[PDB]
Amino acid sequence: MVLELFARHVDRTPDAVAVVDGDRVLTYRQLDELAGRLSGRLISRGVRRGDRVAVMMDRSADLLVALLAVWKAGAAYVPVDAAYPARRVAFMVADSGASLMVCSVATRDGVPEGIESIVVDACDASAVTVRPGDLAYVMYTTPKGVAVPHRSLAELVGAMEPGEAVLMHAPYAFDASMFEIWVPLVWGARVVIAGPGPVDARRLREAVAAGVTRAYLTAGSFRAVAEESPESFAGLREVQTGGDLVPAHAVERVREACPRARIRHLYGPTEATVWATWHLLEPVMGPVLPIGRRAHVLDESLRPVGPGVVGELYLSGAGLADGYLNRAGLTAERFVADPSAPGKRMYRTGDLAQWTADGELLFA
Amino acid sequence: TNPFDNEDGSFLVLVNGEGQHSLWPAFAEVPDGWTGVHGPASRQDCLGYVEQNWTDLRPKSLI
Repeated sequence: MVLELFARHVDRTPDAVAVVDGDRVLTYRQLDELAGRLSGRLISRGVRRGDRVAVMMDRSADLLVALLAVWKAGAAYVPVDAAYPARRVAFMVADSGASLMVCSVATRDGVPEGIESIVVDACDASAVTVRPGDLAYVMYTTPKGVAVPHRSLAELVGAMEPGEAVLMHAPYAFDASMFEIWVPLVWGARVVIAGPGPVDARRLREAVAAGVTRAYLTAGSFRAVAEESPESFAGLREVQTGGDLVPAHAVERVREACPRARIRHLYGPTEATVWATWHLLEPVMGPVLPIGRRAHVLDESLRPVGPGVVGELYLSGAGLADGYLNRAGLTAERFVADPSAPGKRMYRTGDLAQWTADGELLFA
Repeated sequence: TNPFDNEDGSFLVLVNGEGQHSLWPAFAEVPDGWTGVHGPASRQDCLGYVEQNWTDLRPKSLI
């Protein structure tokens, strides 16, 4: 549970940096207090457990405050991107069923008509009880609202040292960026948010010099640096790409420059989330997916395929979302029953995979 | 094509203990912990039954 882990690091290291967003720098204590105050405001304006709050903010530093505040009220967070047209924004607020929208002064213009608005920019104490099944998020792909339980988010976060730093592009409504911002905070590390624009080799070299040990990068920037200077990746223990799986050539270039670096790609969508690590394949480097302690590769008859055969990937685990809001039929065809696990579901990725002779799960 | 996508297929509607519904191919064995609720029928008919009867997507264990 992100809130419970975050609270620990607020106790042990309150004065440690949590967010570095341009000019704005927030300690663990500051981020907690700002969220607590905004949480109280949400409770006053009528936010109750299980309610859904739409949030549309430019800056990441603000984004984190709103998030924790929503969770402190017991509510669920609906990320809205200021860029979306009002048709999108109005629909997402309608589908989610959000009564109130949290915004900044810059984004206040986007608030659809008939939505109560709170502006973060412009004391009562609550004590709420939450359970892992409660929703933490509603993430939209007409767009489909994916209901993400707190437990699913917990699996993804469930390793970094305190004071370690992760360089991340600005969080986006995209599934990748939205969950990543948590990972540093559960470990006591600090999010360092990249200035807008492609990450360049020098910015990467500058960031690692500042103490960044991990980087979450767009597929485009990774390929650019991989061509420009594979050596710039040196110093990073883990480099992670989001979006389209990067060409294998780029990954092999970066590996020759930095043999120690671990390259991963977050292929999964919000419904089922998968973290994949590039490894040298037996034939080369290829994406490898952890089986865990689960994944199935199944044929058209839903019977498990043999080793070396390609089949559709079904994912079963705690990370699976509850379903698509207001789309019961779609949830039923996508979140099918899992034969291996009683009373459980497996989510069809629509992605091909195959088993290696070693038993490692391989993307295709 | 995915079994759950095929329109020429006969399908079943399954429900687990949490009230969650799943389409299921008629040739497949029903997994343990899942119970059938709507006889062998077309893909659309089953989807209709789900849209009608699975009203609350929340797991039942959370009230």
